[PDB]
Amino acid sequence: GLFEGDKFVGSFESAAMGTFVIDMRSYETLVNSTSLDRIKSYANSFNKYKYYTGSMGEADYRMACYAHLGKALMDYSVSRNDKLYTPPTVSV
Amino acid sequence: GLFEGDKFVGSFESAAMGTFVIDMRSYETLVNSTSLDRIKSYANSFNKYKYYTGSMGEADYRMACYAHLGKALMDYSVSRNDKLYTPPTVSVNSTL
Repeated sequence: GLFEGDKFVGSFESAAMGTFVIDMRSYETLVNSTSLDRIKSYANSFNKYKYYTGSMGEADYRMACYAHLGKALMDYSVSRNDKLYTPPTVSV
Repeated sequence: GLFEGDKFVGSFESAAMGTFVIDMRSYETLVNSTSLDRIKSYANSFNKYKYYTGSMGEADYRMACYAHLGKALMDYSVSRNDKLYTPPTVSVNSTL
């Protein structure tokens, strides 16, 4: 689960695939358990996955998600706007 | 990654996600390590996984892969035409 009671508790990995609001408290939680360096890296691969088109091998589904959560967190850090996170659409 | 040297060596699972040519040698390999019964089953879930309801979790994709490789193998068994296998095509889109 992403929550335990009323506060966000997910890892970056679970989170990346779930639905939750990025606010100062969830952000605080993630950054402090991942932290900022991995997140930045994940964020980097965002263009690589913003419109990822083609076959995924293993592996890639996960990275897509990690990449999107990554960017979302980086955007939040820049402009402190609470915003809802949901995983990207992966369709055939 | 599906290859000792020059010959195919992948499991059904790795293979299902990778790129390789289905020919009599890779077919022989897979059938003899999976075998024909699981493959047939996987093959059966194919139509489901052709016109899927968009996304389609992690999960779902893995299966679509197994299903996809499954059918390819069954087709090859029927008509022995060497054919390239690649995992199924996807689109990834954001969601605000």
